Amino acid sequence: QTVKDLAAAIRSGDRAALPRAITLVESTRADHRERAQELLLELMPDAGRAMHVGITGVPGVGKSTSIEALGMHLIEQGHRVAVLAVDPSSVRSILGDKTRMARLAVHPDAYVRPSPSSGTLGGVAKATRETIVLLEAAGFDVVLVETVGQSEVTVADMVDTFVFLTLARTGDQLQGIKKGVLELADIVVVNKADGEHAVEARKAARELAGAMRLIYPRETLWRPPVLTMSALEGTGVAELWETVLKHRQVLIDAGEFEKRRRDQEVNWMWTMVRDAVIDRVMTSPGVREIRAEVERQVREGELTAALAAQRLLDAAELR
Amino acid sequence: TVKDLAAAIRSGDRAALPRAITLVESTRADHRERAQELLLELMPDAGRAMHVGITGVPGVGKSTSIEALGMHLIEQGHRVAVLAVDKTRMARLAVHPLGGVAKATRETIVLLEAAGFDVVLVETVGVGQSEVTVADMVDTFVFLTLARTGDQLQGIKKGVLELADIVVVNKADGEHAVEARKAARELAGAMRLITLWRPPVLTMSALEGTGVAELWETVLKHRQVLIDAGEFEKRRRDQEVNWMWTMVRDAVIDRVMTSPGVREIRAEVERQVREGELTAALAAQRLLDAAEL
Ligand SMILES: Nc1nc2c(ncn2[C@@H]2O[C@H](COP(=O)(O)OP(=O)(O)O)[C@@H](O)[C@H]2O)c(=O)[nH]1
Ligand SMILES: Nc1nc2c(ncn2[C@@H]2O[C@H](COP(=O)(O)OP(=O)(O)O)[C@@H](O)[C@H]2O)c(=O)[nH]1
Ligand SMILES: [Cl-]
Repeated sequence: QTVKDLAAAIRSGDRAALPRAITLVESTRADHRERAQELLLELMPDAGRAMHVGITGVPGVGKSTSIEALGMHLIEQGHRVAVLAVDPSSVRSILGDKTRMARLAVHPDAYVRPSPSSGTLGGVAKATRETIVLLEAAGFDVVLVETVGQSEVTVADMVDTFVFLTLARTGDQLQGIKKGVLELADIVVVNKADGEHAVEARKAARELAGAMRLIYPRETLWRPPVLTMSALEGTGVAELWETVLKHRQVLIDAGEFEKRRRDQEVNWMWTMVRDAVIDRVMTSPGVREIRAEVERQVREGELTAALAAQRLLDAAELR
Repeated sequence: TVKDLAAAIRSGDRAALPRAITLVESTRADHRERAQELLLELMPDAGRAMHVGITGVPGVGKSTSIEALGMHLIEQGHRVAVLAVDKTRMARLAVHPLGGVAKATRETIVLLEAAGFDVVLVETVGVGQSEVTVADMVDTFVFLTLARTGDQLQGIKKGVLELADIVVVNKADGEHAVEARKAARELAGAMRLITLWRPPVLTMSALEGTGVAELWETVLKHRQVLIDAGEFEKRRRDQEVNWMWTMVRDAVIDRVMTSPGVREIRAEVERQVREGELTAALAAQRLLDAAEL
């Protein structure tokens, strides 16, 4: 099949087309890499047809139950939903059932050369970002991206709205808040607000809303709302989505929605450029040979950082 | 000679530190080699001073604060430098040839330490994304803020708060005192809602002297807690390696970005990504190609 036949097969819903597209984008083989991009160029008119919503939270917070509830609610309303998991450590599919969410976790193939710059993350980010376009070409109109680590920024940069799930240990203490993640959140949810715990979840939501009113400037475009939800009982699920829709409309009204996506795309391009050159240096034979000794000398003050740096640049022969 | 200059800096000879500084500020390649020989010679002195970072938006009271701290430390017999990015007076400096200023500043800290300065305050100058660069070269990072009201702080820029080992609500004087304290408590509560060290939230009036001594006590307490957990020296040694990598990363990113071919095609390539005439992956490859590595 030509790239254009595959495009057409993905759009028309052929059993085998999406899985092959996915395997293609996952490939490290040079021809597959060339073909993957031709396919994506071909699929451009579809890029962006889905809402892109990010969902994160520490393990045990109720993320998977939340995504299931939200997914089933969106399907009842006639959406066609996929959830991509960003899984650098590969501790993570049924694509044809309109009655269920598509749940995917894409990874580059075993012949990938991991990164000193990234780790596995770079390769998974790339594959995930591209698969979003594959899903959009396939007629998915909501794409949820979830973390499974330091994957939060990577997810934030590929979505329109970033949702952070948290827990109230009590009315006065939240739980599983990693440094620097809160500031990525467009919406924060206190989940498990059910039973006797509901009242404490709400208390905790208000204190957090207060926290953010102490910090965020009063005349901003979007103050992150702080909601409560019970993924198990369905309470607040519909309202989360309403709020996600509201965030999108506020971004469109400010002339900011498309621009942001377009910005993310250019930023992503640079990150790949930056990563490739850093990797070229760091996997260099000369650097691989002398690294350990050069660090040692800086650590113990036998060498300045400046000279150590120069010596590593010299040894990289990156011309 | 480099070893003579070392000795002149250590003995406090009037002219040695300024020449040392000009040398480290040199853009010219010849002086860069000598600067590093000097620094190698001065290594046994690197680290003798406390390194304390101080930031806050313009108008928050930063200069007044540094002055009050400086005068307090001198009264106690310390010898104090403030680097912006006569033993009886505070040394106030700002070196230049962000990356270039950071480099100059980090190196000058060693020059000051070799000269017998035991406290080096590093200050953000004005508006920018310099806060990380300063955090990475100090042991304790102090963030100054203001109470707009008891219920609203002002000038808390994204991602700065998480760098703060200590947060200060300054201008807690006059009728404003009570509002400054309210604000401090609510922020402490905030951070309790959200270890080795919990960042304290203090109030202070740099203009009138109140709370200045207590800020310093707290700075000292942060250092002792780091030393007690076996983390103080390691952190400095880590910063140094990170700094080396940042210079390597910067030099290679710059080699690509300043390349003629990237200069030529950049604007057009971005345009094409923006409007979907080109994928981000191909755009990246085309920029690497244009760099002629
Ligand atoms: N009470 C209550 N329990 C929940 C809720 N959502 C999830 N849980 C439970 O908490 C545990 C972790 O949920 P899971 O969705 O696996 O969280 P994840 O690890 O963040 O995906 C499971 O036992 C869930 O059944 C909720 O809304 N209320
Ligand atoms: N009431 C009061 N006023 C202050 C205090 N510190 C500084 N100011 C005044 O507020 C202005 C702030 O300037 P400065 O202290 O240089 O802030 P910077 O730009 O961060 O250095 C000055 O014109 C001072 O006179 C303080 O602690 N209390
Ligand atoms: Cl828009």
